[PDB]
Amino acid sequence: ANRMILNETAWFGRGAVGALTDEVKRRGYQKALIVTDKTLVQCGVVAKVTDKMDAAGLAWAIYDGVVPNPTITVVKEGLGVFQNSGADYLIAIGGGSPQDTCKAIGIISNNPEFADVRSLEGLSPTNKPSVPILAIPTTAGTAAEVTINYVITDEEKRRKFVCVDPHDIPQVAFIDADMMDGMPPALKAATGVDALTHAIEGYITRGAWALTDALHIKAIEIIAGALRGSVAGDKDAGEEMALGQYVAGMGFSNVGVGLVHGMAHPLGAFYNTPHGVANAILLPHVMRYNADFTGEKYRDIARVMGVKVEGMGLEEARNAAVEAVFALNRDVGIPPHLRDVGVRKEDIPALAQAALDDVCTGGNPREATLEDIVELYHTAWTS
Amino acid sequence: ANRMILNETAWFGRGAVGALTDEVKRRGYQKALIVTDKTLVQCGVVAKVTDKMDAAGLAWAIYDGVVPNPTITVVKEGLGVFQNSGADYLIAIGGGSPQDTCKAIGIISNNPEFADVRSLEGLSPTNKPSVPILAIPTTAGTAAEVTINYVITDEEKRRKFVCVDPHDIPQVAFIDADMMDGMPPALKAATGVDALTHAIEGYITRGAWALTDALHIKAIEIIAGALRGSVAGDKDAGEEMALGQYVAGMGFSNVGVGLVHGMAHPLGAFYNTPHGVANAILLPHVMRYNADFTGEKYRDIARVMGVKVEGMGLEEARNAAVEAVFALNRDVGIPPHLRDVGVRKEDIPALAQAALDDVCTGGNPREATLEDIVELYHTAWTS
Ligand SMILES: NC(=O)C1=CN([C@@H]2O[C@H](COP(=O)(O)OP(=O)(O)OC[C@H]3O[C@@H](n4cnc5c(N)ncnc54)[C@H](O)[C@@H]3O)[C@@H](O)[C@H]2O)C=CC1
Ligand SMILES: NC(=O)C1=CN([C@@H]2O[C@H](COP(=O)(O)OP(=O)(O)OC[C@H]3O[C@@H](n4cnc5c(N)ncnc54)[C@H](O)[C@@H]3O)[C@@H](O)[C@H]2O)C=CC1
Ligand SMILES: [Fe+3]
Ligand SMILES: [Fe+3]
Repeated sequence: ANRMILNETAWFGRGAVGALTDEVKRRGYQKALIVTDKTLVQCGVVAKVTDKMDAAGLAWAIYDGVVPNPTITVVKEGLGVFQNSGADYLIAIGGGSPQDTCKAIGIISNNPEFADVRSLEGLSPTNKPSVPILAIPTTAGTAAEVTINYVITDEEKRRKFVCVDPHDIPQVAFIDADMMDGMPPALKAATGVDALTHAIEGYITRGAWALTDALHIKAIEIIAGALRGSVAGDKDAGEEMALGQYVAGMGFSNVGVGLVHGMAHPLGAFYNTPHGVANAILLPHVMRYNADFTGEKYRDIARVMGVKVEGMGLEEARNAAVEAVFALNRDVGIPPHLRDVGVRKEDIPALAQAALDDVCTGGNPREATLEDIVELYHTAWTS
Repeated sequence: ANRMILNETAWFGRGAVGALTDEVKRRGYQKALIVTDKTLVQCGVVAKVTDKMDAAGLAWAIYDGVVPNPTITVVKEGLGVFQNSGADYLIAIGGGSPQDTCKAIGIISNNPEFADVRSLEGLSPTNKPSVPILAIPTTAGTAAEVTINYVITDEEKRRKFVCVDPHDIPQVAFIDADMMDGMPPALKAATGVDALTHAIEGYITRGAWALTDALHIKAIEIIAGALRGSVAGDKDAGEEMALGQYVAGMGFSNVGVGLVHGMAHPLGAFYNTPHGVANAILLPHVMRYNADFTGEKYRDIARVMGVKVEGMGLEEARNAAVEAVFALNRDVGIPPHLRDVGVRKEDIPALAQAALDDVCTGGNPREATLEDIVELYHTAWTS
């Protein structure tokens, strides 16, 4: 039997954050800790929420120390602020980095045996639910608002570790493209192909079943249809991307992903490479490696990505699916090689071993050897 | 902005009730009240749950007084049992009738100013969440396990009233076809076409949007694909039906239905007509009425029900959707006319006023008049 964890409540559309003050009053919460980053404060995205809270007379404090690929140190800093704030709930404003930091703070506040942070890795044996979290994404992006995962960087051990825990699921998600419009086009592109990686890896993962298949192929269709338009600055395409990224999460949270995520995590740990850019570069290479273990699923992918599949045999449709991803990466200006974003040739053996050991790698439909991964890194390295 | 309420936790597949004892221990609950009907106790369906609970040492009491189209009296009697039981949670075992009774008991128990039951009608102004509900459907299905609605019969006033409350959402749904195999074929047929009615009405409802459209069209594809096989007693078809009826609820709970539900409720109240039979008989007649107000949606319906729409103009595709529902109804042995199920011609004026005043009617893509509804009851009445 298959489990699904989802948000009990989610609001979708431009103006969705408009529902937040009423959700807070109905729940009877007294004071928020807002978990975010300095950029979101600096650009006025956090004010879009706090101005509404002030108008409704709701108490809040703020922690804005979150950095990309958030570290054990960032979690402990935000824990200290939460525990000294007297807040009874959390509001996560931002991408994967603040949302994952917020999940770690909420879990530890109600489960103090785990306050060292690294002991949360894997299926966290938590006794108690998280401090309640209201989750507000600002990237079109990670679906952290709907997943049971969070990823923290262990700086001492040079590794990203995955914490999987139904106790961390947000009580409410607010998916509001008004919070996302300020993303630079390069960030829309990187978070957009991250969402596409989620959708494609989830579609072909080993745990895949009828319900996740239906969410994944819809997510692929929405994202492939909208990403070029959203990068270009189309307001409607931005609204489509906000939904697409979420629908992908509803699936992959519950069944898993594969080798793209497994290979992208070590790049994050070694070089602080943005998650989206690493995923985007690796995706078409990993799809080519997986092609023969995906049944007819690349023909569905090719179709929803606008390839004419009427005539094509399955082998041509598989190759056309991979070429559709190459062409999308080109079109939204993702760098084509790992060397371009600060990877070292010398590191690939260590990267390959960290990828083989990464939990995400287990979901890959083709059994990955150390030797295959080494070769996959070399292929994405350069011409 | 559009809201979605869903189950936070759901288990799917034959054996899913296997997960119940672990879920209870992790939540720390001390004592269940099981809400069910005498048929489900007698047939050994409730024993599929209680034998696992007895083996794990989990305490339970039972209220088995639920009747089809549950009444104010069934709610008040169940409430009395829950209060005297010392139970701290509810397990709903059955179709829409016990699941709707269980929602009512759980709400009133934590919001005792509603113990009259009548005052719950509409958007219930409840301050507290329901007593925690674990929901186990035995039909395929009303999707009551994942909706925020419950329907009670007021005997004194000869009317079914709809209670809509996010506070009533079950904490866990267990969707296990092993709990549904014992349905007689005629019960599989009627609850199956009720699920189809949910999916088709939800697909074309005024409030419809991108996410509910994706859920509803997948539900129609699954249900139209499986129902004949399930009624005929195919094991896999039964498992597909369990999933399809649920996916239908994920959508229609959040956006609404239409005139089929509006015209079915008064038949329930006047004659105690089974909900699924009334919907099955009315569905194709209301689809024919609505056809011009559904854009290209009947082409999608016709395609996923196995009609070859490639050549067809829109008028042939719309007719093809209607005829495919008439054909499914005949194939699974649903009676074609309301006269066959105990409706009286004399009552049609009173039924039509009840239907026009029903909350579900407001969702219909075509604005219904009293005269249009009278004409629709006559058309479904006889040859
Ligand atoms: N929880 C899960 O299941 C998953 C976790 N992740 C994690 O999420 C992280 C990546 O998160 P992302 O959302 O890609 O980025 P991020 O949260 O790391 O932010 C990247 C940068 O964009 C800025 N930014 C974000 N929204 C902005 C906006 N609206 N306008 C202007 N600037 C904005 C941020 O301040 C930051 O400098 C990684 O640590 C990754 O491992 C990724 C996917 C799955
Ligand atoms: N809450 C909601 O969103 C919705 C509410 N409803 C309500 O649900 C009710 C209809 O519920 P249904 O599930 O159609 O029927 P039901 O729960 O009224 O059951 C009909 C009969 O079938 C029997 N039965 C149930 N499961 C069985 C099994 N596995 N084996 C043998 N017999 C079995 C029951 O004992 C009963 O005698 C109506 O009151 C309707 O208004 C219907 C749809 C949506
Ligand atoms: Fe990712
Ligand atoms: Fe119904």
